[PDB]
Amino acid sequence: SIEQQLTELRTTLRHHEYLYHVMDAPEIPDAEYDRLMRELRELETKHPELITPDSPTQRPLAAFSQIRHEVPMLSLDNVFDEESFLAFNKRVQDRTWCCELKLDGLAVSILYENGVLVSAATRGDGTTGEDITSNVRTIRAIPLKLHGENIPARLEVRGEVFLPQAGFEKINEDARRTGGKVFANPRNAAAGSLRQLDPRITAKRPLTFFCYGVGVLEGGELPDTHLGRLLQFKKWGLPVSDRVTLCESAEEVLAFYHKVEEDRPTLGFDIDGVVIKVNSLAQQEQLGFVARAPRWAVAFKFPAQEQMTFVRDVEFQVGRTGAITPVARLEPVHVAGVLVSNATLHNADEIERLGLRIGDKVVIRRAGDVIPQVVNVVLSERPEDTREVVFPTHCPVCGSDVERVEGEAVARCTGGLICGAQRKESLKHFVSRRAMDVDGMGDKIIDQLVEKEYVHTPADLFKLTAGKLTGLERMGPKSAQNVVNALEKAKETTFARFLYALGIREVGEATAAGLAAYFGTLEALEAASIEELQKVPDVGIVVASHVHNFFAEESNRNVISELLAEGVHWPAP
DNA sequence: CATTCCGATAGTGGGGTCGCAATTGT
DNA sequence: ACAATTGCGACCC
DNA sequence: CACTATCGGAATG
Ligand SMILES: NC(=O)c1cc2cc(Br)c(C(F)(F)F)nc2nc1N
Ligand SMILES: [Zn+2]
Repeated sequence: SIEQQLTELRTTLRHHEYLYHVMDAPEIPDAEYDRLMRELRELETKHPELITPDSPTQRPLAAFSQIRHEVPMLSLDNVFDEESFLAFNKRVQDRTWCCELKLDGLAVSILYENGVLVSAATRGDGTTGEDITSNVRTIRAIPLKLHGENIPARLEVRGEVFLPQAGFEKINEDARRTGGKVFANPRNAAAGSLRQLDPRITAKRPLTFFCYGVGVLEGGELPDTHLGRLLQFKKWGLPVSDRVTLCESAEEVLAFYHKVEEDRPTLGFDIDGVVIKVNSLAQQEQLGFVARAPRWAVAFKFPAQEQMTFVRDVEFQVGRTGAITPVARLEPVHVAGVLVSNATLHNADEIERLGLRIGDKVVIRRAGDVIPQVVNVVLSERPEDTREVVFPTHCPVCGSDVERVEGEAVARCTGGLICGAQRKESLKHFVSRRAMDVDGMGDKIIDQLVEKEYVHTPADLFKLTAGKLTGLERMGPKSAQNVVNALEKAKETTFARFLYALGIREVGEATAAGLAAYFGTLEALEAASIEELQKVPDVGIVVASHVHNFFAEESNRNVISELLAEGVHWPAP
C-alpha cells in the first residue's frame, strides 16, 4: 500500500537522524539515507496529497549515494578541423544542424516528476552516477519546480553545470582573503563544488546551468525537433543558451564555429568547442550510438593553447599486456589552467618521429583542452648537453626480454606471469570501474598485495580478511573492513563485466559485451571453436584466436573456476 | 579478386577536488 | 584523548 | 579525459 510505503520510508529516515543526533556523529555515514530521501521524494510527488508537514522532505550531512540512468549519458566524438567536420557530415548523409556552445563544466542529469525536481546525478560510467541532488538544489538557475503546460509525468533534463569567470574569480578572492584553498580553473572548480558533502558550501559557489538534452521522458507533448524541445524547456523556466542556432548546411556550421571562436573572450564563461547535432529526433534514432558516443553529434574543438617546457627524463612504464609505454617527465609548466608535469610519448616510433632527446625543449598543449601531448621538439633551442632516449631491451621491472613483432609498433615485456608490473596492472584492471568495480582497491594497496605476495590471481582478492589487510602501509581497521565489504558486494557482476575483467587480449569492454550477448553463457563461450567465434559481429581471426587460446590453457580455466568458487556470479540469461 | 581505406575499439597515457580514514600533532 | 593534517582513491574533465 | 595502433569489414579499381 502507498500509506504503508510512505511510513516505512519516513521511519527509517527518522531512525537515521536519531542515530545521528545520539552519537553526535559528524554525518549520517550510510548511503541508504540519501537513497531513501530520493525514494520518498519520488513517492510523495507521485502522491502529493499524502505529504505530511513534518515529513523528512519538508525539513545532517550524509554520505553520497548513486543513481542509475536507464538512458545512458555518453560522450561526444571530437572533430578538430573543417575537413574532419566535412567527413562527419558525409558519414551522416551516407547512413538540419542544431549548433550549440560546448560549455566547459560537468554533465548533470536532473529528473523532474510531475514538474517537481526529484534527483540530480553526475555521468559516472554512463549507467550509474553519483547522487548530487542536495548540491544541485542550491543552484539558483535550476528551478525546484517547472511551470506551464504539458509538463511530462517524467522528464530528465540533461545539461552542463559550470562556474562563470566572475564567480570563479569571486571564490578565489574569498580563498585569498581567508587563507582558503585557491582553485586552478573554472572547469575543475565546478566539479569539486558539486561534490561537496555539505550543500551549504556548494551554495556559496555561483554555479549556473544550461540545458542541452533529455534523458527519460514519459508523457507531455514535446516536438520531434531538438531545438524545439530546448525552446519548450525555456517556456518551463529552465536556462537555455541564447546562442543555440539552426544551420542548414555544413558551410553555415563552419561560419558558426568561426563566429563562436571570435566571440570566445566575451562570453563570460569557458567553453571547449561547439557541439553540432542532427536536429531531428527521428534522424537521431536512425543514426544510433557507437559504444562510447552518438553518431549524430560531434564536438567541434578549437585549437589547443601551446606552451614550452623541457623534458627532464623519459621513463618506460609496463602495462598489463606487457606493453612498454614511454612517458616524458617535463619541467612543470602551466597550460590552460592546470600544471603539466608529464605526457605520454606513445612508442619508440613516435620518439623517433619527434627526434626527442632528454634535455630537449618541447612545445606542449592540452590535447582537446584536456590531456598533455608533446607536439614537437624545438631543435634550435636544443642544449649542448642532451641524452639519447634508449628504449628498454629488458623489462625495467622484472628483467625479461622485450620483444617487438615485425611491422608492429608496441614492444612488450615477455615475462608474462613472472612480471610484477604485469601482475599489478592486471589486478588494477580486474578491479576497475567498468570491470569488477571494487571501491578502494587502488595502485598502492595493489602494489603491496603483490609485493608482499599475498595475491597471485584474482580469486585471491576474495580470500583476504580484514586482519590480513589492517597490517598494510596506510591501511587500518576501518579501511580494511571497507575493502572486505567492497570485495563482497562486487561478487554480483554481469557476464560482460566478468569477461572484460579477465583481460583477454583484444577483448575489451565492447567486445566483451559482444561475446556475452552472442554466447549467452560461459560454457557456450568456452566450447566455441575459432570458427563459431568468427560469427560474432566484429570478431575476426585475431579476436577469435585470443579468445580460443585463452580458454584453452588450464591455468586460465582455473583462475575462473576459482573466482566462481569464491562466489562471483551473474544472472542466468 | 587484391588492395587500400575507414569506422570503431583496445590499451595505453594526465590533472584537479574532495571524502574518508591513517597518521602526525597538541 | 581528540584535533589537525594528509595519503589514497573515487570521480570530474 | 585524448591519442592512435590495431582490428574487422567496407570501399576501391
Ligand atoms: N558540454 C556541452 O555543453 C554539451 C554537451 C553535450 C553532451 C552530449 Br552526450 C550531447 C548529446 F547531444 F549527445 F546529448 N550534447 C551536448 N550538448 C552540449 N551543448
Ligand atoms: Zn616485466
